[PDB]
Amino acid sequence: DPSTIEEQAKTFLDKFNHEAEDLFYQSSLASWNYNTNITEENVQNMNNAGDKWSAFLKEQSTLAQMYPLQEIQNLTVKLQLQALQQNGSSVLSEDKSKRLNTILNTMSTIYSTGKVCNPDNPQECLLLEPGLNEIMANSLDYNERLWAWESWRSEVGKQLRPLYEEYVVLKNEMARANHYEDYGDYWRGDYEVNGVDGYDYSRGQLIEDVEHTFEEIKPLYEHLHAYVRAKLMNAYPSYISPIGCLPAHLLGDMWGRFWTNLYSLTVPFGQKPNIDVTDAMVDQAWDAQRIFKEAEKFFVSVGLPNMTQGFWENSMLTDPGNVQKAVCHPTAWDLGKGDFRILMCTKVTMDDFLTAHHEMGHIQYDMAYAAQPFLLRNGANEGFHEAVGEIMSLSAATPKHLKSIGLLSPDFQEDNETEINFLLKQALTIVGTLPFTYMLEKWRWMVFKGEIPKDQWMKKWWEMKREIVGVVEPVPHDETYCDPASLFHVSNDYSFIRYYTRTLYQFQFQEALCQAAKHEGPLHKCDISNSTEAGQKLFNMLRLGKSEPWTLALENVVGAKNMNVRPLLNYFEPLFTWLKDQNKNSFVGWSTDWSPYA
Amino acid sequence: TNLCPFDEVFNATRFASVYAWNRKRISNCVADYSVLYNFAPFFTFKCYGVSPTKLNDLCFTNVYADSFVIRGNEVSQIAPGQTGNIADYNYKLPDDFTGCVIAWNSNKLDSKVGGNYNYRYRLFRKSNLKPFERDISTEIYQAGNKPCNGVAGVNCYFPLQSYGFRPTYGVGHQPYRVVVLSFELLHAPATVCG
Ligand SMILES: *[C@@H]1O[C@H](CO)[C@@H](O[C@@H]2O[C@H](CO)[C@@H](O[C@@H]3O[C@H](CO)[C@@H](O)[C@H](O)[C@@H]3O)[C@H](O)[C@H]2NC(C)=O)[C@H](O)[C@H]1NC(C)=O
Ligand SMILES: *[C@@H]1O[C@H](CO)[C@@H](O[C@@H]2O[C@H](CO)[C@@H](O[C@@H]3O[C@H](CO)[C@@H](O)[C@H](O)[C@@H]3O)[C@H](O)[C@H]2NC(C)=O)[C@H](O)[C@H]1NC(C)=O
Ligand SMILES: *[C@@H]1O[C@H](CO)[C@@H](O)[C@H](O)[C@H]1NC(C)=O
Ligand SMILES: *[C@@H]1O[C@H](CO)[C@@H](O)[C@H](O)[C@H]1NC(C)=O
Ligand SMILES: *[C@@H]1O[C@H](CO)[C@@H](O)[C@H](O)[C@H]1NC(C)=O
Ligand SMILES: *[C@@H]1O[C@H](CO)[C@@H](O)[C@H](O)[C@H]1NC(C)=O
Repeated sequence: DPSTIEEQAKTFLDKFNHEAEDLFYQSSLASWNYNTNITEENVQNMNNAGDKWSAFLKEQSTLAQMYPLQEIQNLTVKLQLQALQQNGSSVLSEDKSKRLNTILNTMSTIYSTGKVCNPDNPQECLLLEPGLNEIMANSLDYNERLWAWESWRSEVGKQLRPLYEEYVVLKNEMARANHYEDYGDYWRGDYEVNGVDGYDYSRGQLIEDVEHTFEEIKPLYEHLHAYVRAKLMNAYPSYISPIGCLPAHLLGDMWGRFWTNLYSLTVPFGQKPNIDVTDAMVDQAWDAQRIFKEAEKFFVSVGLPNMTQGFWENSMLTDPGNVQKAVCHPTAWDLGKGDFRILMCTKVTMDDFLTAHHEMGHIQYDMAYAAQPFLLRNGANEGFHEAVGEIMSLSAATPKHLKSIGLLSPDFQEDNETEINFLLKQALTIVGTLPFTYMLEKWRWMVFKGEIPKDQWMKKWWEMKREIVGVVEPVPHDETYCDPASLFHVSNDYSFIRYYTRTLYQFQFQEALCQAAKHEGPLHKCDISNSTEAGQKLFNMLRLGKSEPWTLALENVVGAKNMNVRPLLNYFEPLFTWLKDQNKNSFVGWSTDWSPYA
Repeated sequence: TNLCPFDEVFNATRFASVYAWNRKRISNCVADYSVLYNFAPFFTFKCYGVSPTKLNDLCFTNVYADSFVIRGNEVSQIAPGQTGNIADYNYKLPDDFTGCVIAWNSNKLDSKVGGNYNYRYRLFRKSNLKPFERDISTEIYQAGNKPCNGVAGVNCYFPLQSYGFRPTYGVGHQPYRVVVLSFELLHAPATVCG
């Protein structure tokens, strides 16, 4: 009766789960108290609590690398031990890891504090938020947009370039020392699965599937592109070529990540009354508590539990007056030991109603897998949480739903037109960002692999914008630039592909849930409310945490083990065939070599 | 013909952490479980083995009152047969249980902002607890294959953990005080009536 390596490792993880829930509750209460009541005092407390938790993770990590996964035959255990044994940034030497952090931080403050001052007043400047961003979202003067674009990229980018070079050097050392080939390979690990016969998935299988699904997206995108270039050309006659790429500074935000603001300029049928129940909500005297109550109701409507008493007592659901200050960004906090909170400065609007359904869907996911051991309390892979949150706002924004909750009047006429209006807005948002996202992350994956030398970093970048995205830079940028790094996620070391995969999952789910709901009609009108078979199908994957392979998790909802664009395509197919009609007289696709400056 | 001290147990200033649960011999006295059943603040008031309102009309040879604290999620285990973590390593009921099990929130008095680490459980033990057993040993657990001579180190853990009790915890992770009234009745002189 001696102890097996696995037995020791179970007891190890047992002691670890309780030490951990306590220290993590320390850190997270500290953080909530900083993000709801910013006092240098509470900055100090957040940092001290985060510090102790970091130091405990490092210490248990070093303790757990003494129980070898090779001698462990229990996937739940093996998962926790592998999660616990990543030494990450510590596998570097101390001097180098200190350097890396100084660089990461320098970039992040350079981004948050980057300011550009106009060529006529050197003291009156704008930071990206809220000045430049505001120009790029609203303006219809070409030269103002161009100035925001070039100057943001030349004041801030040209600073980030050397930092980004060294950041790639060090991250690569770290990922190789963590036994990965390059840093991109490390970010791709999130999707890894060994040893689960028939649910396995290797890291390079992610590049294959991303590219394969993008190939079948390309038709829809090319038509959205052809149509949007048509309408922008009608809005900027002497600047856009009817066979060229779209000028990078005319897309609706500082990068062209979302084409959402181009709706005003590309709305199919303007006269049609767009939907916005903001006005109904004031008129029935809806307050935040109402918003979140209707969200609770929606979730309950599908066999899911209502928020904890803790949730209501402790959440921060309204801006807390101008007598104390807080970070106003919806956050769905899972602090542990039963404590679930939401933080949002709610306004009695439509956007905030849809957002509250989203963030409460986060909380729902957090409660479902709470039973799961601590290192498994998380979405199946990096893409799962935000997808779960998105499908709630989908169900919640439909007219069927808005009517049922009395914010819309049964005497509202949906027609082809308003629904094309809706689907086009949806595509300007969802479909637009897709090639953008695949492209940016392909560029980083190559940078890390070493396939794109620094002497061609921007060259290769803008080739890809033209080839993949169908977007062209309005100024030639030498290597003193670093346009990648001018977007938050890039200069703050966040993996980006999670947005591509989230976008494809969310439809894989909705389609599955609406089939569970016995929905008739086009998929974009479907509201899963009042369908316990749907909540149950969903829940059986929610409850999992990341304790099963993300392939099995997915098959629990949608009956298939891998990503698939077909539900995307199907969601948008009305808009597809209307675009295809509208582009008979038009050139579909783009030549890579036109530009506004040659 | 004088009431059985019950406040002395229920409204006692502090409670025992479950691994060292204490036990008062309620005997040679007359019991007020008659009007305490209506105190009406019990998140779990379940007798496993005798009708609840009529325990008055039967005298027992020796009532034993065990009191301790647990988290709500654990209360489910203070039940015959139930084997969670606590009913096999801290306080186990015999499968032929015949007494009562009473439990109420304590978040107000037993919890504190900053963690009340004064109440503890056992999480590691070589073997399951026999019914109604107590273990207050602080001997280091031998999780490994190597000797731990009061070592507290690799594969060797202090067997006692403390509940990090805090008021902002969820209702399942909130402190609950509990009392288990073991009603025994044998040939021994019965002197606990009502
Ligand atoms: C890997 O090891 C873990 C830890 O032992 C295994 O988890 C254990 O799974 C079994 C079977 O599902 C559980 O048995 C039963 O669990 C319930 C929980 O409410 C209990 O009420 C029953 O009387 C019975 O004990 C066991 O509890 C569970 N242990 C823990 C700590 O969760 C897991 O099954 C192993 N995986 C593989 C693939 O072998
Ligand atoms: C980061 O994690 C890794 C993997 O868990 C840690 O593994 C370490 O690997 C080294 C080198 O193989 C081990 O050192 C010894 O090297 C000799 C000669 O090559 C060998 O024959 C010994 O049997 C032994 O493997 C080291 O023991 C091992 N440590 C652990 C905890 O697994 C690595 O230590 C971690 N890195 C850092 C900087 O903490
Ligand atoms: C903010 O933080 C401090 C410390 O946690 C606290 O004493 C204070 O009451 C809090 N509330 C406000 C409104 O500042
Ligand atoms: C949630 O739903 C149940 C339905 O039976 C109800 O009893 C309960 O009071 C509701 N509210 C909370 C906060 O749990
Ligand atoms: C769900 O059912 C209730 C009761 O029949 C109803 O009042 C509510 O409007 C329904 N919600 C839907 C169909 O979205
Ligand atoms: C609206 O639907 C009818 C259905 O027969 C169709 O004939 C009509 O052309 C549609 N209108 C548009 C603008 O597509």
